[PDB]
Amino acid sequence: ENKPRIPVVWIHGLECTCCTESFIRSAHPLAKDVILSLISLDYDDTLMAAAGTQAEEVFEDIITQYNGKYILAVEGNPPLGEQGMFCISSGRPFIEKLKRAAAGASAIIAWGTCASWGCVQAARPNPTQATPIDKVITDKPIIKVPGCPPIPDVMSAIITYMVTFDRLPDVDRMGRPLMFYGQRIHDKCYRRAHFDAGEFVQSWDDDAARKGYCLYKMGCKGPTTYNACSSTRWNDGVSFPIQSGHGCLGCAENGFWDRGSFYSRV
Amino acid sequence: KPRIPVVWIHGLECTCCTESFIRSAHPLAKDVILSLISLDYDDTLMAAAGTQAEEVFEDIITQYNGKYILAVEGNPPLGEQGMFCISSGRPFIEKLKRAAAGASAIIAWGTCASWGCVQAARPNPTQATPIDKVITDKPIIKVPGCPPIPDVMSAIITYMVTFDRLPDVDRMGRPLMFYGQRIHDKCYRRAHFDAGEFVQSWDDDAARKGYCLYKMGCKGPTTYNACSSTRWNDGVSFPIQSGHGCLGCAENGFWDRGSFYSRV
Amino acid sequence: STQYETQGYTINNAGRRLVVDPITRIQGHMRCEVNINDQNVITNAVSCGTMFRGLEIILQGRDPRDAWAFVERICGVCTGVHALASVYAIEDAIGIKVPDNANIIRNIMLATLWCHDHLVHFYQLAGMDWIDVLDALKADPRKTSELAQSLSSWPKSSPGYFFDVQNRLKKFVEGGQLGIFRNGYWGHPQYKLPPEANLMGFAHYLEALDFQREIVKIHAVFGGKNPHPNWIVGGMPCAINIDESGAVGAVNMERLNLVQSIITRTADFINNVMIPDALAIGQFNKPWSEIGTGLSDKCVLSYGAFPDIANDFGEKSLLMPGGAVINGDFNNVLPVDLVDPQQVQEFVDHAWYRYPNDQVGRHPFDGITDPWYNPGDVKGSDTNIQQLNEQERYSWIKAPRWRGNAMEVGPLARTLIAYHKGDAATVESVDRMMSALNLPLSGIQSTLGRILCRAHEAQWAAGKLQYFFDKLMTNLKNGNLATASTEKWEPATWPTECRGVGFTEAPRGALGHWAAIRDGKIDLYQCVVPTTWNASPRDPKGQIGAYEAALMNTKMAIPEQPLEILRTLHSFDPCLACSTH
Amino acid sequence: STQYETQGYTINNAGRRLVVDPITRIQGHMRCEVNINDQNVITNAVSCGTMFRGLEIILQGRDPRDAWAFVERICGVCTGVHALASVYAIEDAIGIKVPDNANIIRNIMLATLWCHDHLVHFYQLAGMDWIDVLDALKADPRKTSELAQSLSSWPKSSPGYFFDVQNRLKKFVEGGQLGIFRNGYWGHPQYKLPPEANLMGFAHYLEALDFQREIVKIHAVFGGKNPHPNWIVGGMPCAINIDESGAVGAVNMERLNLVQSIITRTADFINNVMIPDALAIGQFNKPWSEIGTGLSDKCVLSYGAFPDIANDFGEKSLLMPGGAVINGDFNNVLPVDLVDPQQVQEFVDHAWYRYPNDQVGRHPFDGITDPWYNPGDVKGSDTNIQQLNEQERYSWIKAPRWRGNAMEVGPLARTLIAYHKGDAATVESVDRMMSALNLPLSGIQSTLGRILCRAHEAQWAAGKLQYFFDKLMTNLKNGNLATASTEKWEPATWPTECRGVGFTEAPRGALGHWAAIRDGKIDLYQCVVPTTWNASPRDPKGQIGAYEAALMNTKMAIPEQPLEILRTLHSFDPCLACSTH
Ligand code: SF4
Ligand code: SF4
Ligand code: SF3
Ligand code: SF3
Ligand code: F3S
Ligand code: F3S
Ligand SMILES: [Cl-]
Ligand SMILES: [Cl-]
Ligand SMILES: [Li+]
Ligand SMILES: [Li+]
Ligand SMILES: [Mg+2]
Ligand SMILES: [Mg+2]
Repeated sequence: ENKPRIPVVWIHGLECTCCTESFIRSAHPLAKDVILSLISLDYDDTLMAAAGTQAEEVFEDIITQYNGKYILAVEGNPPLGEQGMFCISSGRPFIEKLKRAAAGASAIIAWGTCASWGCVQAARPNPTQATPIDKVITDKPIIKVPGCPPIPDVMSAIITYMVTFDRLPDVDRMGRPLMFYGQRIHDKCYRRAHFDAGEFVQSWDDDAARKGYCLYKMGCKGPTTYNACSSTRWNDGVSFPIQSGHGCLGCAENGFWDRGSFYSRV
Repeated sequence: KPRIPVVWIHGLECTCCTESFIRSAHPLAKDVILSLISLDYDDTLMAAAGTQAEEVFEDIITQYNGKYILAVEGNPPLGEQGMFCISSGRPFIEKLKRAAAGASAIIAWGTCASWGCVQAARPNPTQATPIDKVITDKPIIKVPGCPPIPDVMSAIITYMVTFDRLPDVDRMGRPLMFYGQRIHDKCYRRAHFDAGEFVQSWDDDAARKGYCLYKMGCKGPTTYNACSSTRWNDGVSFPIQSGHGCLGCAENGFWDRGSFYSRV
Repeated sequence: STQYETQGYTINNAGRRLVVDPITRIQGHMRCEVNINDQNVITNAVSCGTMFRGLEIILQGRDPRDAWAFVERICGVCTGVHALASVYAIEDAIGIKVPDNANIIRNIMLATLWCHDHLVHFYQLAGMDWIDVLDALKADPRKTSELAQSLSSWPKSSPGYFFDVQNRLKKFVEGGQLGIFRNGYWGHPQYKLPPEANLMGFAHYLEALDFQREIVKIHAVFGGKNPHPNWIVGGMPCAINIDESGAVGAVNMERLNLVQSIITRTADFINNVMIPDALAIGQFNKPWSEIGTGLSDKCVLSYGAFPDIANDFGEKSLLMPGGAVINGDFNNVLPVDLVDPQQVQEFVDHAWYRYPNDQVGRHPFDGITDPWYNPGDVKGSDTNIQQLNEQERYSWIKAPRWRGNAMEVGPLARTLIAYHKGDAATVESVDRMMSALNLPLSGIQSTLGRILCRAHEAQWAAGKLQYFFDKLMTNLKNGNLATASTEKWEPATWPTECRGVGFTEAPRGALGHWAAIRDGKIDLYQCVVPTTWNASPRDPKGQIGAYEAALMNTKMAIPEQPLEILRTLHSFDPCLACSTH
Repeated sequence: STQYETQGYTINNAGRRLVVDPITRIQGHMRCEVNINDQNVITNAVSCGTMFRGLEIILQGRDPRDAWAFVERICGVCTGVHALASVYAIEDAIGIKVPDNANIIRNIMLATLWCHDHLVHFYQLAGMDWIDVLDALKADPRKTSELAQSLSSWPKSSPGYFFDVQNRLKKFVEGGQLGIFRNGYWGHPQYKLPPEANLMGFAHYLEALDFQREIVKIHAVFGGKNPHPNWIVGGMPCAINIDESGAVGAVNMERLNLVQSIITRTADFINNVMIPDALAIGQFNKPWSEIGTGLSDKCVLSYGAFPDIANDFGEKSLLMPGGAVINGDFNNVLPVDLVDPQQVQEFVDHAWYRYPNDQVGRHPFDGITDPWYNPGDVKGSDTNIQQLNEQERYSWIKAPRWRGNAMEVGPLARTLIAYHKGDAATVESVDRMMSALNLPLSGIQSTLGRILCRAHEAQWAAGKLQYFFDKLMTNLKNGNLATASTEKWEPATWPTECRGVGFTEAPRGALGHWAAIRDGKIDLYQCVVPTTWNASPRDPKGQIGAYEAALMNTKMAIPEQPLEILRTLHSFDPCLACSTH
């Protein structure tokens, strides 16, 4: 029996593509297997063969035929400045494409800090008036998957959960999946022994740094940041920011760019 | 470019240390054997048996006298004239002493070779004895754990080959690189320990959130190893990450330091 | 010299005596001696376990909750199986029922071990008995590619790949540091593969050495580490959390995704590398379908394994069937009862132990492990043995028997039991394999058959991994997350005196642990392990065990180069630390 | 409507106007328009960046030490390159010298990125322009295996493998959800691969999709994560400890072993999969050695990259050479100076920005980023662009020029510069490549050549990874562990007013960041990025940029199905978020 897969439409606003790139790093399931076997990735400007009018035809055909049945994945965000024309798709403001795609979606995944909160383009002074998706689309379920970008295997785990269990992840008060965003970095950080002992890196490459001491005094934002980096880790479990000697920037949290210097203590 | 000769012998042991070695992710054990060392004797892998294997052992330790590394897995029993472990019809301890006499240095793999491990737990029926109590005139690097972490074993080998020296050790002969800190000094559940957030019974709500395993008997606070940092099996897990407290398996005498489920 | 008859054999210790000590490419320490006649045919065989540690003694006085961790260290090759048997035994004694997901996860642990242990055996332990590694240097890489591609869809088959492997080997040997290949049996007339098959097989040896490390990542997820994962009495410690806060501290969707990725890769490797290599060994070594039969046409034993109904160890639950055949009576498979004192018994009249009466067997609940090194009238010295005296005590391995019968255990035994009980999957797999080789069913009762059955079982277990994983996921979809029963964790909740049996099928055969608990502590802990059965010494009737029987009647081409002895012994995957514990 | 001449082209906007919006299989947002004549030949081409975020504005007032993290988010595809340019710029302004190991690690980070970004471009972005995925369904798997084995030693070439890949695609297509393949250009007459080459290439697309994830593990070790690793002003934060207590908390022997394992695998994949596929695309598409030349036979630019002597950005240090060629004068490579106000300048007369005088160019230290969306009459409205007005402002991309010349940057530009400077490795690699294809050297100056050079560079970078890793190990063996300089970490140690330039060669070409610091804060931060050069709009003289020039004079078989436009644009690896920042 050839059995259909859930339709997924992935659109891009203002963004750097870190979230797409993170997705394709998935170790398990491989992104290849996600696309071939788990979902039907029916629109994606980064990967699709069709361009221009051919891509417009794909977009129209899928959202029409599968109206009410597709998941909309959004990377990046819409700018409100210059009548929306800081991000132009098919000659018109990206926001129009966002709204059209959202209207037919059963649910929306806001990938990354961009779609969730605003990310770097929304940092002071927000020249384009970049705005997160939930301030524009207000009548749809939106699952926020923040981080700059989110962890690859968290992205693929969320997708597999939604397909396998046929439901949206349970979320916190801000719409983040509890499974990966319920605890802080600092609640699962392997340098906590050092924190609790007052054993800190004081300058880069000092003796403390060479023993893996706590990065609090170097500005680590782990104490205020919810994500899975200290437990699931990155890139098939190889590392995470703190393990490789840099404090957490706070990249999964709303407004992290403007919450002081990265090297100022929490 | 000849590779350094290595002779790997087995006393009383379960082969967990050999098995750990072959789990190495980087370098692959295949690449260690083909390109980094010359694994010249090893009962678990070698083609030759019986008299052919004895010929290989004799040839290697003679030709490379003073130049080969001896790896020891397991330990010698002193009971029954040593005939609780017999090799070529003779006590294993004779093979150990002969191999040790020609070695430039000795690696005591695992808790067996380092300390005694399970066979030496009370009441030690065979009088199993760690190798540093038998061989007293050679450098011995202890690499404890039951077994040690695969990529720790291969990292120590690569260090010795690349840097052409023995790793610096603590006063017990363990490589500082991997054994200088405790499990509990790098444990990702320390936030919970500090907060008094503990698993109280298996699979309770605390367990389902990854709380600290201290009250379940974790011996991480007294155990030196790299499990909480390097992790096991290409970094996939370690005991505590998968919900069981550390047993203390890298420490001398850990079998007899009370129940695994008694608090440290 | 003397001669006697047992089990259809004439055991005759006249003639030249051959000794193989150490036996390599096994776990632990073994010595084998044989006598051969003027036809260079074995007329006597002597299996000797040359190590002992005494776990049964060490476990006395321990907390039953701790026992699994101690007995897991019986063996790091069959790592996990003794922990499983132990938790089973303690749960049976106390009266604990584990949740379904714990049982499923334990079955995953077991099936993972079968896949790993059988794969590594085939390549790293037995492979060099069949593949002439040095002969691979003579192969044509393009003909090697053609051969490989005729046998399998496996991708890794280019001429350039085989040339690269061959060049790696040429470079390895050209400095004269032959390593594990030094002083091998290369060129022995019993090596029958053409050069291209030797090069294909050697490439696969290397692929298996690399790939095996991946399989055990399943053990790392659920059990923390491999070797020697962790377990608990009451289930497993790997609490699950899929959709709630703190799932980062538990077995979550990402962890389960990792497990699924390993399962698929494991099945792929076994089905497309190991299985065609096993059949190819069969195709080029058909005479070995008539060598090494031993007890496998007389007496075979399985306890059964992989309970699919949690806490139900009966026939309707066990996915790997149990039963016994004796006297070649394969039309009447007999049920096994591990509590019946007349069924499993161990003898020590030919082993280095004391009993009050060494002319009788003791069931493990009455077991005694009182070591006594007494080799009697050896050739040589008691500290430099030239010949063991097989008329006296000659091993650290006890002699188990089932109703007084000497039995073979392991993959061939299990396959025969399951076949004759009518297990459809087993019947189909066996029938297809033997049809492919144009061999009768009886060809499986042999050294070659042991290897074919092991390959069949690796494929079976890789399929079962997916089945078990799917069952776990079904439970999670239904909101059934439990992994531990803790009502009886505390010793105050236990019977003051109780006893139990834990049993399973380890990769090498039928495993049992018999435990007695009194006043919160282990009073008795007796193990009977598969290699204890197979490597057994004789009993008071002179009956021989599976290894001795399988060696009987074997032709040797070159007595000084004991390749035929190695082939047959390695076909059982001997685990000597297991056998003696 | 109008016609004018520039750079040897006749720019004529008569005839049918074609719009391609969105351009897919690029990063970010682009619109392209062309005019074609009655022979379906492009006589006008218009490159428009359709996004802007304003990082140069956002960076004002930030701590210079934080800048790298912000600007790294210019792009997640060329992830890391902007962080590198930023720490270089801030160190140049302040006067900071980093330790050797920090420089070596930064070179490893850059070489890793080159390998990754080039490999993914070849398969995931450009591949479907050349490989007809649907035509792979017609292939004979045996002929596919034969083809693959004729081209490479890569192991994964069995007929069964190609059949398995083909069958999976067949069932995917039968299911009717074509996904990323829906509504593509399959069957276009410019697809020239035979079916077997399409199947080989599709198999490799999937292998590259899988393998690319591994490459970035090197970024994870040294930089914590990928995408978007971490860096510091003063070196790198990944402190090293090989042989002391606490090495578990640092870059230790195990971590370095992981890195080495990735390097070897990366080189193997690129050398044995990507390189032979690039040469096969060349063999079957030789006419594309004469299409899409653009500026590549006239004006090319490199800044240079990979300083091998720490803190020395001169010609004797940089392993990737810098230089400029103009007027087709390849015999005289000219020196580049990024501080000289007469060299790099940006124009905005055709872009959506305000300058005090839009008829002149501004060097980045005098740069201004004052956005002004002003499209004029676009035959629709400000929010409905039907036809860009290329006579006025038509892009979010500024127009960089070098001494007023329009330049191409990127792999082909660098290869030409290095070749003509006499770099022996480049001369040998290029001559041997063009020989294999039986093409003149001039055939490299083309769309096909851009793709060939990219593959060459991936091979180069994989070799350099090993070189740099060995250099790091040499230092560690000598006890030289330092990874950061912190003398001038604190703002009180900085000049009150200072400025600097950070430059490198990103995968797509010449990258510069120009930064001015005042009173401890960023006063100005101007970026000129490779796709800013290549995708540039026109200047006051009407000179066209690299994309527009490359598209000029191109024949289209089917105007409505713009494969030829896609082929040429994709050959530059457009990064539109980079271009606009
Ligand atoms: S390094 Fe950061 S997250 Fe970890 S313990 Fe220190 S402050 Fe907390
Ligand atoms: S789980 Fe063990 S090692 Fe970790 S914090 Fe708790 S007591 Fe320490
Ligand atoms: Fe992840 S597209 Fe990259 S900038 Fe921060 S999430 Fe956005
Ligand atoms: Fe590791 S052979 Fe296994 S028992 Fe504890 S180390 Fe020994
Ligand atoms: S910077 Fe981001 S990637 Fe994780 S460790 Fe901190 S949330
Ligand atoms: S039991 Fe052993 S494996 Fe590590 S976590 Fe504890 S030292
Ligand atoms: Cl934000
Ligand atoms: Cl010990
Ligand atoms: Li400098
Ligand atoms: Li169409
Ligand atoms: Mg026993
Ligand atoms: Mg700029």
